[PDB]
Amino acid sequence: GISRDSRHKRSATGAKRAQFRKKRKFELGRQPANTKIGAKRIHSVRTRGGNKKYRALRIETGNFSWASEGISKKTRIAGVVYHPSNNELVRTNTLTKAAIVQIDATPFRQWFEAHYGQTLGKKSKNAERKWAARAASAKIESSVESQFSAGRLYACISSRPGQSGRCDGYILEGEELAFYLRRLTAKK
Amino acid sequence: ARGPKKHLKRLAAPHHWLLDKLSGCYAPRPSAGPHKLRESLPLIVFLRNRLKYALNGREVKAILMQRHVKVDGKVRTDTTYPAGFMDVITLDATNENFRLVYDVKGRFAVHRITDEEASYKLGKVKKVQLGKKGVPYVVTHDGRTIRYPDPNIKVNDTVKIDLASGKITDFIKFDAGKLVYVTGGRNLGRIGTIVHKERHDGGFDLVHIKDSLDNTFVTRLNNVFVIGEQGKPYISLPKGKGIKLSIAEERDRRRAQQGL
Amino acid sequence: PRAPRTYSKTYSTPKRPYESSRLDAELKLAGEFGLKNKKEIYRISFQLSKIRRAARDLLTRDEKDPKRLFEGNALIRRLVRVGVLSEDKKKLDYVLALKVEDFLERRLQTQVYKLGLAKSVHHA
Amino acid sequence: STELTVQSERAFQKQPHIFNNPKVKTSKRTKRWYKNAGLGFKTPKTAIEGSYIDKKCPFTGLVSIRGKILTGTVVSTKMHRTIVIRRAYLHYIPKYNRYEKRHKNVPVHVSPAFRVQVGDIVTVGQCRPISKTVRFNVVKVSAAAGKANKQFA
RNA sequence: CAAUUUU
RNA sequence: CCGCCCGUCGCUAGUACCGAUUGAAUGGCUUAGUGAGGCCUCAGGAUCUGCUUAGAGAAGGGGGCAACUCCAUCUCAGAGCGGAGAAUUUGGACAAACUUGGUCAUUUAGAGGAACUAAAAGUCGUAACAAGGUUUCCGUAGGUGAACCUGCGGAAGGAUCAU
RNA sequence: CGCGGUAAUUCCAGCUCCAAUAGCGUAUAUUAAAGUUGUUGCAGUUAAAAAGCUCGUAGUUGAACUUUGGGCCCGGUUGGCCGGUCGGAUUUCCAACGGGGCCUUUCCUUCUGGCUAACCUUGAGUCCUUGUGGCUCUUGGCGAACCAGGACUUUUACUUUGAAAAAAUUAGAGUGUUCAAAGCAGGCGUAUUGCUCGAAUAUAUUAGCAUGGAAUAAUAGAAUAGGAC
RNA sequence: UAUCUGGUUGAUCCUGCCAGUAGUCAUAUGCUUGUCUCAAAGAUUAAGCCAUGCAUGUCUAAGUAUAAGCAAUUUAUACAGUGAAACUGCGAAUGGCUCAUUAAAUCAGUUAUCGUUUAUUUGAUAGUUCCUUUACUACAUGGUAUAACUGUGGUAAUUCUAGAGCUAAUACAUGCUUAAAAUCUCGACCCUUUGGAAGAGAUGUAUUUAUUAGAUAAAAAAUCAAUGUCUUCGGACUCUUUGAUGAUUCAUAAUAACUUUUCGAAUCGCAUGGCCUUGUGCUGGCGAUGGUUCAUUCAAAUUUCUGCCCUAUCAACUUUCGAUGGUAGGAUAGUGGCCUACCAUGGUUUCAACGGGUAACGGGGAAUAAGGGUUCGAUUCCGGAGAGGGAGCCUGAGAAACGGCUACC
RNA sequence: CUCUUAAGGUAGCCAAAUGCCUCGUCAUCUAAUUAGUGACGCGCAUGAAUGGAUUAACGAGAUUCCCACUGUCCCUAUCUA
Repeated sequence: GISRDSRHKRSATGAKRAQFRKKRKFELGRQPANTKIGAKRIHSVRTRGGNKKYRALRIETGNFSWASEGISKKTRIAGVVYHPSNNELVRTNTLTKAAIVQIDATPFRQWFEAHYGQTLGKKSKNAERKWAARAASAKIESSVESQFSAGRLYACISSRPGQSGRCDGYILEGEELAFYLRRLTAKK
Repeated sequence: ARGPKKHLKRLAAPHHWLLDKLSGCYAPRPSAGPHKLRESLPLIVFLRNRLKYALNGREVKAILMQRHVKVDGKVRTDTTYPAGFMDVITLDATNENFRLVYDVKGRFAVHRITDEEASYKLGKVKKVQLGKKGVPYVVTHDGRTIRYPDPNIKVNDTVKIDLASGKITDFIKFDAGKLVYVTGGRNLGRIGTIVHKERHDGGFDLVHIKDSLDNTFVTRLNNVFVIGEQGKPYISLPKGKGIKLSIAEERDRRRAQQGL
Repeated sequence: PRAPRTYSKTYSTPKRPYESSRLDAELKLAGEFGLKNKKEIYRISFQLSKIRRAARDLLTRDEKDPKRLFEGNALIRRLVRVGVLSEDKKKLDYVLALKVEDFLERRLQTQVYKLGLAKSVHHA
Repeated sequence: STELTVQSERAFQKQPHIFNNPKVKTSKRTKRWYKNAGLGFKTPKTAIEGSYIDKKCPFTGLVSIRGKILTGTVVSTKMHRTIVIRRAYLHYIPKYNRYEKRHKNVPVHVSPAFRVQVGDIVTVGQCRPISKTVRFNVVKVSAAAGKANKQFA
């Protein structure tokens, strides 16, 4: 029932706009969904024109990718730690974009050891041939291996949770996990 | 508002249908067209305004519901249906066969042709597109789309559809030395064959054009349409021949119909 | 509903009620032709108005002009088709200088009296 | 109007759908996505070596100059990344066979690859409706004024 | 030096 | 010039304006409240309908010599784990409606007050038009039955274009 | 404006006459008449109107000057001396110009290419009227005579042209709707398969768009030279 | 078809008004009325109230026929022609009325979607579905559980309808069956190391994320390394692929994963034919129906520029109830202060912003006329709005619908 | 114009704390109003430094009405010292 055009909302001077022509259907905007955790109640809706979108509630698992290899494996989603705009969804466990989450980190080192074999971090007929081939890049980065030391990883988040259901982000890689920790710790 | 219009009055229709003003009532409007806006014409108004093979309304449906008139082969079960530019409608055999090409003035046509040369269209690309599966097609302008054209040449050029399937049989390049045929506007359907390859680059397109008798008339791109080559033309035309014989020449040329 | 249908006036009264000669110069004409009503003497002047409405504006424009050599050659023909302009003065300037109340003596009240038959125009 | 640690606020400004691989190190390190918009509008080079993001820049953001091209001179500069242009035009009323000159001063989005004082005879394009009222973006500054780096009295 | 009215 | 004409005062019909009432109503915008409904949403789980393990409240009967109860044996299911789910309820958002005031805008009621208009033109005077009998007009001040008068400083539209 | 106070050319009536005509009067707004709202086009001594004078930013209004001339060269429009008659063609040139391109210091952008091209390129070859005089394979070569990219350009005001200004509305061309206001019909034979022209055209401001024009105006480009080349 | 005349005075000239004068496709009234074609008509004030009726329903060759309906009777003992009532399907969002609100709002002209949705019309368009990949059995075809109906109720009510007996599908939820190659993931055998493969899995389409390509102004040696075909065996050379825009992270293909799994005929009509291996063998035409996507069309929604009557006895207006911008989030079909969190303090304006009034819906146009203009347009066409006054909302491709629903007045 | 002792209440204001007749008359206030307020003046007997008229603030000054509050009251009851 929330309108979203500007036949209300006083214009660039200050003129109290003549508001009229009773509100219509091509004008709509719905209640914010506030997706949560708690095992998959993603409730389907109709939309305009003959359409069908996905407003999630209580999701727990979504494929999070690296992606310079493109792994995209399903991971257990655990807890939001920092949202860049709204400091209430960190405390009410809602998630949208850049509400970057700790997850589980375990379905990655089953894949990581599967052809690298570091191991981190304290034989088939071509086992060395499938390990010497994609070798000489066994180091990843200092601050990324040292998060597998605790064994739970910070994923970023990219898909829109309450408009397509799935929260489908990426492994927060690069120096961006040397960026959010400055915005993480400095809440003072 | 609240949805599409579906009723259309007289004295609100296009005037180039040359439709009547004073019957006291509404007008034909087409369905969802294949090709154009109502710069097409319904095939209702073709056979009681210009052909006069009927004389009142639903007797157009009486011929139409009984397999008589073939349009591009198919009977075209919708009684009002757009018969736009270039299209071939055909009746029974022995020379009842037509084609829909503009004259000079603004009427559409009465263009009696044979069953031969009515075995192929001559279209125009609006857009080329390489759609799904990585496989290219093209979009000709009568609503159709044809698959695997004679490839890697053009946008904005003619094509020769062949009334069986897709069938690129002759694409003819957008040349200076050419026979072009402008479709629409105040300069609708004369002929001006070319003069020059303008683009007016960046913003918007326009093409300078000269006629047979050296009256340069200059048109928009969206009106202009290639149809042949100098002296050649593929689709033949009626007795008007595209001159725009003006009124101070209309005065004494019409002095030959009295017989006295 | 229905598309509109036009209807016009066909005369134009003078802006003067009472002049002591034109209310008799009409009757120097009214007995001269046997006309029943001065609506008609306004009606034939309405053409003599609108002919010279149509003729002065074709002449303030130039020689060799794409309406004057079409319509100024065409307007003279339709009124010599009746024959009220003479068969020598086709140059559209004796159309502006057309005779006063000259259209109405080729009304066939007095085109049937010139073939005898009445011994009046009141009989016409 | 900001610089000096471009990622100054609490969200991380970086271009969508671009990425630099953390594996092998080279000298360029950020494949920035730039382009040209057409109508003979050739980009300034300060767009390249600069490291701003600001999603509604015309050469880097996901917009394109689409409609018409206007002109005018700039009045204000006191906002974060927006300025207002000034226009002068003459409306003719046929009752008097005379003119009169009006004005309308629309706002227009600015790109940090440029730089503008007040003055600055400038030309703008048309964009997607990027904000509340500002719908145009400056596309070529043509910085032209008298007494520029010239006063020494 | 001082002077009012004439339906 | 026995010309005209000015004001008060009286006689009659009018028209606006001011007006105590904490005037009144209508419309709009806002102070703080109450807030029906519908939608979303945290819940709830009457009420149905299935499948499976298989007893029982019973035979479904592989035809066995008595078997295993193969089966479902009406429905308690001993269970499971569903699935559709109302009556109500939970927290948002939109919010009709109403009060409360303040502020505007539009119309109206008023006891009464002073103005002006029109007017058989009456009473009191003569102000003006002539040097109108004190030259007339303007600004300001004072006075008085009423025109009017007196100062004061101008101007001639004056009764002088003149030492 | 005035008539009527027992002589009414106005009242009330008769007879006559006059207007307009199946229409006429009355009332109310509004247009012209209104040069009584005035841009084209007003007055400013009591007449109605010039501030008591002066300063003053907007708003208007703003002196003059920069490619003129001169010559060359081409084809167009109108009309001729030309009808020469079957009021139709101009064989030659002329008359008044208007359109375009050169030269006088005076180009009318520049570079990348592919073209293209004129060949003054010309190695040379061809019926004849004498080997770019009528023709051919090819080079330093009469290149934005055509595309698509560059140096990318002081900016406008103004003005011609042009697709653009829905249909009806208006001026209208054509048509024997009986004429007409209308409407877009109709017309011609063979009236026995039988033909056929039709339904235009036009202003339609300003705002946009394209192109031609460079007078009239504004507008910027060098001065401690950081000036183009 | 550019015109003037009576009134101040004893008579004159002149401003100035009053009056006369013609027209109104502009209203009313009065008197009067014989004929032909063309017809405006409860706009004005009361967007004030309404008795009564009518104004939106629909079926083919093609969705279901147990009507104890109607004819039938000979091609149909599965009906075999229709066809009430009905369930599906579509439409009822169009048309029609009126002009109250509404003065940069609507609207007129001109643009944009590289910022979006689309039932319908027309054209392109599906061998990759199994998850114990021979137990997954119907693919020679599986299950509803409800109608209409049949019979019994209440209430006076109305287009209210109850438990019970059955029942269909293009309604519902399911569920399979068809050609080979190609690469990738593993690894039975390598035990040799310059290599091969049994077998197993995916392989269509949609979804959403992250990533890759989608190139194109001249040339040449040297460097180090993976480094090849052939072998004159030092040696020649790997021929290198590109659609469009003025412009894109564009179309498109690819990598890696998902999905309460998106789709991939369990549908009807007519004619009955072709190989003999005479068997429900195998193979076929022509016609509707619905689908996913890309187009088109009918649209809709936004948005650029410029244009609207009077008033200063309205000069400052708008922001703690977003006013002006930015970074993020949501929400939107779709861009955006649309909404939120925060950060900054803007924006408009004597060229008339803000405010007030309209006996203002805007435009196409009307009347009148020498030219310039004035005053109108409720309304025959285009667009907008409302259905007593405000709000909500289901279905639907399309509605804040009102001859649809709910609440309040 | 006149009389009494000389002059005859001008500006203003009022049933006012000054009006006997009087609970004057009109309006508004109220359900009802000898109260209150605003007007009328021929005022027994107001009225000009015996000062007249209007006043912002300040009244433990005197009055009337409204809102909030409440055992003053309907209707009394209970407890403590």
